Amino acid sequence: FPSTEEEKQADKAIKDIENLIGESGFPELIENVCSLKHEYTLIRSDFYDVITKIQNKKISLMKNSHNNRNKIRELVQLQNNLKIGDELDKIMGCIDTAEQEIRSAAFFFDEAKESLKEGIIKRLEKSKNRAASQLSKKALNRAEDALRCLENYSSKKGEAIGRRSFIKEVVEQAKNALSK
Amino acid sequence: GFFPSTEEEKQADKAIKDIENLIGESGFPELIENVCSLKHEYTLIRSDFYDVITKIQNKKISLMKNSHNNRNKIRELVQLQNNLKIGDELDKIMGCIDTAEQEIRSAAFFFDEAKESLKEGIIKRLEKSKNRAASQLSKKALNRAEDALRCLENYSSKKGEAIGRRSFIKEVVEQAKNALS
Repeated sequence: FPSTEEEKQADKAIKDIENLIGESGFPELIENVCSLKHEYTLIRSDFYDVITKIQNKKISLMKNSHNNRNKIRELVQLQNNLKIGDELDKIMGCIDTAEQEIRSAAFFFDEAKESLKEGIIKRLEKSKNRAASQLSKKALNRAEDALRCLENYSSKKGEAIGRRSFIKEVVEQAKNALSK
Repeated sequence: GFFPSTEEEKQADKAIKDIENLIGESGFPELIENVCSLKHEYTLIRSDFYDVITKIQNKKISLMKNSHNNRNKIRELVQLQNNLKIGDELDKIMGCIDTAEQEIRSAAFFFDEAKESLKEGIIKRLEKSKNRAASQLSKKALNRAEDALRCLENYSSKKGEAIGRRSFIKEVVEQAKNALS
C-alpha cells in the first residue's frame, strides 16, 4: 500500500482526477467531445442550407436582373457578412484542441497510475537506490500533467459552446430574413 | 437555363446528386456519429486494457508479500504484462479511426464546397459576361464532388479495417482478464 509520502502524494493526485472525471472516465469525456462534433456538423448544415437558399433566390431574381438591382445586392451583402466560416473554423479548432487534451490526459493519467505501482514494487523488493522514489515522483508529475490537460480541455470546450451559440444565432437570423 | 444546362454543370450536378442518394438525407451527420461512436468503443477497450494492467500490477504487489515462494508466479506476470503489445494494436486502431474521422469530415466539407461552387458558376453563367469564371466554378464543383466520393471510399476502408482490429483485441483483452482468474 502507498507508504512513502511521495507515494501518498502521487496517490492523492490520482484520486483527485478519478473523483473529478467520475465512475465513467475518459470515455465519457471523449463522448462529450463527439457530441460537440455533432453540434458542429448540424450548425455547418444550417449555415450551408442558408447559403443554398440565398443562391436559389439570386438565380430566381436573375430572371429580371436589372429590375431586382438592389434586392440581388442585399442577398450579395447577406452572403458576404454570412461568410462567418472563420467562426466555424474557430469552433473546429476549439473541438480538435479539446479532443487532443482528453487523449493527453488519459495517456498521462494511465502513465501515472502504472508508475506509482512500479514504484511500490521497487520498494517491496528493497532495490532502493531511490529507484522506488523516482517512479513515485514521475507518477505525481504525470498526474499534474493529466490535471493540466483536463484544465485546457474545460477552457476549450467552453469556448466551443460559446462560439457555437453566437454563430447559431447569426444563422437563425439570416434564415428568418429569407423565410419572408 | 436558370438550372444546370452546361455539360460541366450537368456532370457536376449529377456527381453531387449521386452523393446525396448514396449516403441519404442527413447522411454526413449520421456517418460522423458512427465513427465517433466507434471511437467511443475504442476508448472503452483501451480502458479495459489499462484496468487489466492494473489487475496484473495489484496481483504482483499481492504475491510480493511472499517473494520467494511466488517468484515464478510473479515472473509469469512480469511477462503477461510486457508480452502484450496489445498497445501495438490499440494505437493502430486509434490511427485507423482518426483517418476515418478526418476522411468523413473532408467528405462533408468538399460536398458543401461542390454545391456552393455549382450554384455560383450558374449565377456567373446567367450574368453572360463572365463565362471563363463560370467554367472554373463548374470545374471546381466537379472536382470537389469527386474528392468527396474518394473520401467516402477511404472512410469505409478505414472503418472496415478498424472493426476487424476492434474484434481481435476484444478477445485478446477478454482472454487477459480470464487468465488472471
